Amino acid sequence: EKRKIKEQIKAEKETALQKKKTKKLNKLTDILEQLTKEYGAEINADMVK
Amino acid sequence: PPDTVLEMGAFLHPCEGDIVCRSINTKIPYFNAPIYLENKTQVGKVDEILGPLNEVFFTIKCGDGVQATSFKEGDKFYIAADKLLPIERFLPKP
Amino acid sequence: TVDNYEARMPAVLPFAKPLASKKLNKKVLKTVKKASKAKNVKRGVKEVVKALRKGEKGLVVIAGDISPADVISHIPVLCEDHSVPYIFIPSKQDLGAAGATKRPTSVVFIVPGSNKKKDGKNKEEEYKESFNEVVKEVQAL
Amino acid sequence: MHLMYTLGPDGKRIYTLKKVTESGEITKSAHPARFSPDDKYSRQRVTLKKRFGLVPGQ
Amino acid sequence: MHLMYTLGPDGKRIYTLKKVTESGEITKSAHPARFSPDDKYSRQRVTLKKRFGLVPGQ
Amino acid sequence: DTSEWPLLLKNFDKLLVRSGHYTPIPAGSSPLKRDLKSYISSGVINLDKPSNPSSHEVVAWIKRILRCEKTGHSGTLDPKVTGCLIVCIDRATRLVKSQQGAGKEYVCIVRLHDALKDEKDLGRSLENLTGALFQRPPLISAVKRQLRVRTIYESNLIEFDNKRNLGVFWASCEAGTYMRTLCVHLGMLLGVGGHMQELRRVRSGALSENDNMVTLHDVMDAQWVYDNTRDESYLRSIIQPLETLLVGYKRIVVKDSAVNAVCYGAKLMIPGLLRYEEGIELYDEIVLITTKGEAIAVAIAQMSTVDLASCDHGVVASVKRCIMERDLYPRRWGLGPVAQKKKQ
RNA sequence: AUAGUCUCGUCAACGCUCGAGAGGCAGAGUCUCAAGGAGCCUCCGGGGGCUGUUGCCAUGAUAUAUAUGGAUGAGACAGAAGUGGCCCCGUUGACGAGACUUAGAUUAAGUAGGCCUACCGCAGUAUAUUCCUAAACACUAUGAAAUGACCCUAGUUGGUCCAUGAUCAUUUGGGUAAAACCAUACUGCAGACAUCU
Repeated sequence: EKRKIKEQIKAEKETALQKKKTKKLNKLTDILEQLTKEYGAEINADMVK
Repeated sequence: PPDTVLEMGAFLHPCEGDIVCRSINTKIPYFNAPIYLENKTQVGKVDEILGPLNEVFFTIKCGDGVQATSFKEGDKFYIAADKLLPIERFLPKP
Repeated sequence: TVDNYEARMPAVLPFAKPLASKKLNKKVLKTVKKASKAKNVKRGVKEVVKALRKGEKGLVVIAGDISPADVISHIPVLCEDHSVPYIFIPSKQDLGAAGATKRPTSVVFIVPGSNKKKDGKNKEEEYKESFNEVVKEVQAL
Repeated sequence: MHLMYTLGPDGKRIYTLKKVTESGEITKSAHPARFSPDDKYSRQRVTLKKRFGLVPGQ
Repeated sequence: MHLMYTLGPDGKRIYTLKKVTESGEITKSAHPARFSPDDKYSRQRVTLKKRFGLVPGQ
Repeated sequence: DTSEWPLLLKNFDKLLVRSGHYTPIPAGSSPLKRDLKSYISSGVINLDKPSNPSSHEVVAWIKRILRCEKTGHSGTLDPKVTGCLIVCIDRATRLVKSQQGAGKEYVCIVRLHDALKDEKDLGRSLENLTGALFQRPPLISAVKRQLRVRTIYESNLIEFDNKRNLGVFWASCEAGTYMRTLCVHLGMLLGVGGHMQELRRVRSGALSENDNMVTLHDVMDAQWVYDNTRDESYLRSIIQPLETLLVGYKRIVVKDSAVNAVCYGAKLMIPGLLRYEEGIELYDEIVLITTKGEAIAVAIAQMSTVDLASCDHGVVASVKRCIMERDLYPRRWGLGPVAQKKKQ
């Protein structure tokens, strides 16, 4: 039973981290697309970092 | 006992001192093939093969000290790999 | 107006057996309405098939005027697989009306004890005798 | 759905928007049933249609 | 023997386990009489069936 | 008007006509108009076999009663079965297996070793045993006991008494199917156990119990009547021609001048073809009949319908097995126009 | 050599719903949505109407949202996961690759050798025989039947068989254990395009 509970907790943590990473990725690519549209050219990776 | 045994049947009900199993294996067993557990211990041998093609049943001839009433539903019964033969043999050839 | 029992008989599918008599149809519709008040009901092919697959026990009521017939043509043998009694009624509009929905439904699965609330338990206790006599009359067929 | 049909004397389809025709015959839904390739109820359908002779070629 | 039969409207046999049907008709045994190759009573059987026209040739 | 015509001549106007005109030869006879020796030597008995003797003993009894040169059967050797048994006499033995694809029918009583908790389950179990089935022949059967697949086409539970523990059911099955194994399997699926109490064959191939079934007393009484009275009517009544075994076969009518050549082993050609079935396919098994309705041979079709209708010459059929004797019809080959033209 | 067909992967041209995603379909898990509630008026605690073309959910689709639909469903998680579950245009020409052919469509009784043989078609025979003996199945002979006989941890009234012969004893005597086809050998009959008017 303890092993099953540990597996469920690990799965919940993994899917929460997946949701957070996808949210950050889509927000960053949206603001990057807006900045590229305003700038009119390609953006350097240093600005993204 | 063989090193590799495959799950053959699932318990259905006892019948006249024999164990009836619905086949959970795609292949057909040999006649008098020994029937095992996960512990590789023999409970008996295949007595009869019956049923339609979609739903095959087999009854196990129980050995000494093996009672059909001792087993419950959901128990799995195991067979050796070489004791299975393909179902295409019994069908007529094209 | 004309009752849906006599109205929907030409539309009844050939495999709709056993078909309820008019008194039996009225009793089944009343029991379905009481179960819907108890919220002890599964409506539609998806819910009924899922409840049958999980192992729920009760009574299955299937409409007869279903076109196309492949919507419900797997339900009766599936009920026989899980040892659940079933009966056919000719009207799906009456089945939907008794099943507490505005639009018609194809199949209704009365599952007693499917509500977690205590009020649902009390309603289950009050429709229990009607459910029992309906199930006995269906199995007597 | 809205498309309904009946069968004529020749056996061909007559398309109507009416649930009940003027002659009083109840119409049928023209569109076929929903299909999934992972359907697992061929045995049930075949058994039920075989109880009543509804299998084609039977 | 248990297998009994009665005659339907079409003339074919209806098989049953009952001595008397629900309509009240007495059922007949479906199995034939016991035969012995050393039976010596063909003359008696033929004469009695000719007296009542029960011979198939007659 | 052709529906009342007997045996293979039934509905002969439905046959497509290749040649409408021929000149008859006063040779042979109708199957029902044969002399008694030829009638018995080409005879088939649909017998109501009793329970106690086996089928081999019954066939030997019929051979001894009718003083045949041989008799035969192709029935399953389950003991205690009553009902339809097809006994072929002399030449008709070669058609002992002409109706194997037709199958058989049984009415069977199953005895259950215990009372079922649910009655309807028995019927459900029977519905589970309908279809292609895994069966092994019982110990009593002379066939080697290996696992085979046998098809039960349709079954129906007639009655069931749970207090008497007896269930009567009707089954239609492929040839080679054992009902003893079916009853044992029914008991195994029910779990109470069961076996076959009584068995009755109601149909064997084309012939059924309603198709002029007689008893062994009928055979012995008819032989006695013919021996002491010289009356053939009862013996002709109980004995059927072998053409009864050839119903359901596609028929080709052969000209009289082309009959005996087929009896000598010749292929049938287009000039000898007179009438034929709709839908004859290449390599089908067919029966060659005369204008009198007597069967010449079982043959294999070498042409299809278009070739049968529109080809001027060529092989129509090849003899698989000859029923008719040689020289019953005159030898008329070599007299046709094309053959005489090439000889000249 | 030439030419054709089949299986394929690229380019060009011309059309189309303009073709690879933050896509769709199928399937799995969780959650939401079905007038199941509330009020009023009648009838005999329940039944019938009214609020109610109301409410709940989804939908902007070439679009009326005062609309269209709702379990023979829709929506969110999900712009996710997964695809070793599938799907995402058509015609013509050219090029390249692998193959199969390069074909004029025969035969109104066959094939191969030295007039004759052998194979081929059909129909038969044989596939161990005699004597003694063991067993099985069924019958038959003699005696035994209504307080009939047999089986079961065994009866608030068990079950099965039974003059349509059960179940017992002696042996009274005979019967059955096939047929069809394959393979081998042998024997015989024919080589037949089917006129008859």
